[PDB]
Amino acid sequence: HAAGLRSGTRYAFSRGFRKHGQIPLSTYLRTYRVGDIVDIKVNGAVQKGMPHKFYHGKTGVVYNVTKSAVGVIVYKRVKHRYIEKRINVRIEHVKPSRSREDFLRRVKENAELKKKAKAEGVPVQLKRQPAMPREAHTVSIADNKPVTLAPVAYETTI
Amino acid sequence: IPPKPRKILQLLRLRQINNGVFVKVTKATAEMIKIVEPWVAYGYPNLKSV
Amino acid sequence: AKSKNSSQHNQSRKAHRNGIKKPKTQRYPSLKGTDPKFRRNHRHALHGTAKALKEFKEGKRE
Amino acid sequence: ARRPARCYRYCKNKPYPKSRFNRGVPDPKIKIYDLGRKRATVDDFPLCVHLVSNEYEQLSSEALEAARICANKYLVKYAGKEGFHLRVRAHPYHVIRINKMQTGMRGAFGKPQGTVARVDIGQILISVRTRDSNRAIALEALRRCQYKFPGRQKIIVSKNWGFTPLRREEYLEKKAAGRVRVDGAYVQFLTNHGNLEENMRRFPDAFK
Amino acid sequence: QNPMRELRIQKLVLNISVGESGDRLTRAAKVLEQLSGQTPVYSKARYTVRQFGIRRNEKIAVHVTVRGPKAEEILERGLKVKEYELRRRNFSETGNFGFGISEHIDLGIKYDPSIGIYGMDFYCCMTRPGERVAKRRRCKSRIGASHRITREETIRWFKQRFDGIVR
Amino acid sequence: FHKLVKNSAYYSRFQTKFKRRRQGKTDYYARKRLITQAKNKYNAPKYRLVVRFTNRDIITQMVTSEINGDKIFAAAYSHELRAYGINHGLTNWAAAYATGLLLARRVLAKLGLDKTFTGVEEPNGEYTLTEAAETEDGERRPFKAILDVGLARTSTGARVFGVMKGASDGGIFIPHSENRFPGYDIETEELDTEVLKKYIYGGHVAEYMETLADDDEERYKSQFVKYIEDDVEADSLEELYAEAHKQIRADPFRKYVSDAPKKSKEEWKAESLKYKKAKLSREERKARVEAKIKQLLAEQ
RNA sequence: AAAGCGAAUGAUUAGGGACUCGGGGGCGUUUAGCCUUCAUCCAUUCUCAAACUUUAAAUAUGUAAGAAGCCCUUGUUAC
RNA sequence: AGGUGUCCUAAGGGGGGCUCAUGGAGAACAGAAAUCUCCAGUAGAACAAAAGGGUAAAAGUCCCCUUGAUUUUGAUUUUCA
RNA sequence: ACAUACGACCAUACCUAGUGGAAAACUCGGGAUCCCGUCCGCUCUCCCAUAGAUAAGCCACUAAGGGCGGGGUUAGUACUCAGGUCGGUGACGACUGGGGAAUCCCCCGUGUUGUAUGU
Ligand SMILES: [Mg+2]
Ligand SMILES: [Mg+2]
Ligand SMILES: [Mg+2]
Ligand SMILES: [Mg+2]
Ligand SMILES: [Mg+2]
Ligand SMILES: [Mg+2]
Ligand SMILES: [Mg+2]
Ligand SMILES: [Mg+2]
Ligand SMILES: [Mg+2]
Ligand SMILES: [Mg+2]
Ligand SMILES: [Mg+2]
Ligand SMILES: [Mg+2]
Ligand SMILES: [Mg+2]
Ligand SMILES: [Mg+2]
Ligand SMILES: [Mg+2]
Ligand SMILES: [Mg+2]
Ligand SMILES: [Mg+2]
Ligand SMILES: [Mg+2]
Repeated sequence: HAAGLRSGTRYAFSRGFRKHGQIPLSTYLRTYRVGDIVDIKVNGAVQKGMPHKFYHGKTGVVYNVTKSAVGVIVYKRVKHRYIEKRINVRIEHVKPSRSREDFLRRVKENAELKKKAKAEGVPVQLKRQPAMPREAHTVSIADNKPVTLAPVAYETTI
Repeated sequence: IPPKPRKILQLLRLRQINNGVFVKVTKATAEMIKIVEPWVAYGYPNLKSV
Repeated sequence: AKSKNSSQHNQSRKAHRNGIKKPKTQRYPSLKGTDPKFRRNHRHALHGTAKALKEFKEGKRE
Repeated sequence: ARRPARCYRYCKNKPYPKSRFNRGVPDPKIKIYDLGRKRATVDDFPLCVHLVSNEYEQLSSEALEAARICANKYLVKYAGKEGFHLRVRAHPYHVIRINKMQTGMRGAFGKPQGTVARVDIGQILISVRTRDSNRAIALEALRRCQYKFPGRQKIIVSKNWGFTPLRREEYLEKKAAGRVRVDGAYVQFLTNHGNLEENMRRFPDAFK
Repeated sequence: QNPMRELRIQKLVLNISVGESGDRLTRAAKVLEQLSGQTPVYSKARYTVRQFGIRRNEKIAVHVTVRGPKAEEILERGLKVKEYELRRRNFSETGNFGFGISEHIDLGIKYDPSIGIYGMDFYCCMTRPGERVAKRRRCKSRIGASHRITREETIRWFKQRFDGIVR
Repeated sequence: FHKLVKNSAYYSRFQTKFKRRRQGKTDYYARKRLITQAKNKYNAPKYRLVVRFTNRDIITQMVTSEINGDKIFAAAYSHELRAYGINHGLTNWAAAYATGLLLARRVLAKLGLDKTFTGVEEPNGEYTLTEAAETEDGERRPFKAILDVGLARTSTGARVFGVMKGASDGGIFIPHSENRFPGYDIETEELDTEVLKKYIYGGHVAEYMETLADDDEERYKSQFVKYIEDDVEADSLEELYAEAHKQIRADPFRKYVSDAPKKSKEEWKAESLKYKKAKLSREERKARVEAKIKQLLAEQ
């Protein structure tokens, strides 16, 4: 048996059905800054700057920006500890991450909520709550007569 | 006991048999209780019980 | 004689015994592996910023 | 010859079909799956009966061939050589190996011994389509042929028309509506989604 | 009515497949050069030609194509030998046609034993104006189904323009 | 007999190419390298002087690439040389040079660097590139753009390089060599410059006019009928193009109005809508299906 | 995992519709004469894959949920 | 089920023009297969070598020019302590 | 709204067949001195914008079109996580607390949009 660099990447590194050929150029048109959070997804058509198969499907933080690639910090679990790994990835294997979009939209929503609450004199709720049990309510059967169901007898269908 | 139910029971503070706790029903707590269902009996207390 | 070849049976429990240590993050990360041109410029940018901050207390008054 | 079928009754591994990795596989014992008047039209044989597995097990090609021979002989002698159509619907694609006894368990991967059909609960093993007057003959033929199989099998009279996937009533109404055309020993159905002229010339009675 | 659908001769490609390289192939190239007024080109062998003991990459044929009035007159001289008589098999379903002469000396060329005697194959490719749509580099595209030539149309054009007979 | 290749399975598994590539308009291999900016330069725009040729026009654009589509910084056309005096040969090398100069001046005026970076005022065939300019703030590097030839071939003496030379003389720094200008001799690796000046001022067209008038007067009249009608002589082409360059530099925003009918945007929208054919509805298609069924049945 | 093969690759059971011939063999010979037996093609059909797949779960897995944050203004640099 | 101890001045680097396997029609010798022409042709070809990915104005093929198969020392990735 | 150039998504855009197309644009088009390249000005390159035509490209519409896309149905089915001193000789199955597919089949649709210059 073998332990080469791209062992077991038959499907992960492959391009999807009817997804071959030309690479969209918005990938190259994107810009990245140090501290940005990016998702790593290996493009099989770009053999330069390929990250190892472990980092495929991982999310990290950009720590270095270069001509055609970014340095990403990932944390890899080995034995009983976490190791900080730094990988140089070409842009084609890097996608900006929505892993923080909810928080980044909540921070500004909370800012406007705070200023509006201060203006209006009544505090509002800034922190999200988990789904709560449903409240009491009344269901009218007017024009919604219940339909009585019974278990069906067994019969063969072949 | 498997480690995930063990951790959930530790977080619910049910570390010993015949231990009991009050829990406010939310989605977050209900999912944990559902996971540790094979180890707990739970229900809706009345004023006398409380 | 023959024996067992390999096993990962107890490794997860051994790892979790004292926790999985994740190195704590710091406010200022190391500039190791950063683009050397950027590092060379950043050195002098920091030099000038410190000089301007000292002149601000000494009379520059920005 | 071969090991008793007890040794290969239960599917304890992944399928092992004959292929470019598995060469040297002997031919299956069963080679004929259709018997009787297999050229008969759909309307000729409305009644259908299935011998169906009730277990998840492996059926040998030798057992399939023996059951086919028994059922075919009974049907030919009683319902006539032109009064039925019998289809064996289990195909032995899985290759079972033997480690013929360097020595001991060293290098124990075996050479191909034979072929076997993996069947599920509710999987149809044999089907017979015939006239409604041959119901008892078909039932008895299937019951006799089931003695050649391991495990439990059930004889179920299909509610469909022959080998078509349509019940008797819906098949009859679809045929009356001109929506069914006769192919060789089978039928084709109008779809109302093709070229209009082609559909009209293929199903003329459906547009009257 | 046909505004811009008049059939024109796109080109006339004529070739001699000698089957072997050497002096005879060079002489075939020479006769083709003096016929066309242009230097021809040689065709390699793509596979193991057991017919004449060839394996690969050996000159076995020479050919040249002509366009315009020179092509028209050369093809007319070829159908002089063929007596304007062609079989219906000679017309392709696309709209082109062709024919072979067993010896070239019955054309407007004087016999010379130094170069020998060669037959050759003429093939006329027809077109309508606007075929550049399928051959230009930028915005290359197909031609419409109604604008392509039909075997019957080519036969009729041949009959009308050359007064020829098709059997 | 004949296995049908283009069946339902073939259609289902067919992967279409990019729409622009199917249209045969964009070379995405070249585009990637043309528009991709170094990541450590962030949002610094990469400016493309894109040049395209139609049967009757020359299109020159200063373009930047954004994530959701390109942005036209400035555009110049061979249409607009009529406002500066050129009325014939709008797709020749002289017109290409003139429209490149017009686009260069337009871009410099738009971005406020026209007083500086004048380029060369009097063109010549010398191979030069716009250098940095001195000012009260010190040295300032010229505005930079790179040529985008599309699918056109970059052979020696091409009008794409004509437009590039025009813009370079206008004052935009375009990195380029000289081994593709007309008059460059590949065998000696030298630029004549005088052939280049001739091509810049359209002298090749004038010499063609003279040769045609001397040899074949009928073909000369047929080819240059509009030149005869406007009594534009071969010798006047050089001064006409020089005056066009002077006027282009004097007023890069001169407005040209064409002879085509002119309406408002709303008027054009209404007129175009008048000729728009509407799609059939589902019920209309169903009714047509029933009508066709009945007609075909009545036929047989 | 499941699912699929009137979807690619590969395996596989049966008949139909025609082709004109595509191979062979004939009947009343350059007669596209009239037949036949296969082959091809076509729209259907029974059954499959650890080293097949258009699809595609459950379990499990990466990241985030602020003060080292957010907003405004303007200082440094040799990039 | 298989592969490796090699092989390549190009089968490395850059640029450009072209589009392959195959099928259907056609053209003297010429036919099942030699060359020529057109039309279809999602890659069913090719890319040194196993297999799997990847590639169509290319990563294939032909042509032109070359030696980034160069100098210096670090950083990082996999196997991993 | 229509056209062109440069695009974004990359078939709702592809493929086949038929019909129609104001204005302008685009196109086919004409010539081969010069620049340039071919066996051949076929392609590429240059020159003309006169003439001819929307025949083709292009655009639009049509087709119980193939394909594609969306939805339903398949189906709470297949499958699967956790549970029992559950059933069954077994193969395997049912139940409890959860998650939950994919064909065939049916219905609908056949591009959206940015910048700039124009009609
Ligand atoms: Mg030992
Ligand atoms: Mg040991
Ligand atoms: Mg300790
Ligand atoms: Mg025994
Ligand atoms: Mg290029
Ligand atoms: Mg499976
Ligand atoms: Mg299949
Ligand atoms: Mg298959
Ligand atoms: Mg599998
Ligand atoms: Mg998932
Ligand atoms: Mg998750
Ligand atoms: Mg081995
Ligand atoms: Mg290579
Ligand atoms: Mg090379
Ligand atoms: Mg190369
Ligand atoms: Mg190339
Ligand atoms: Mg491939
Ligand atoms: Mg050099």
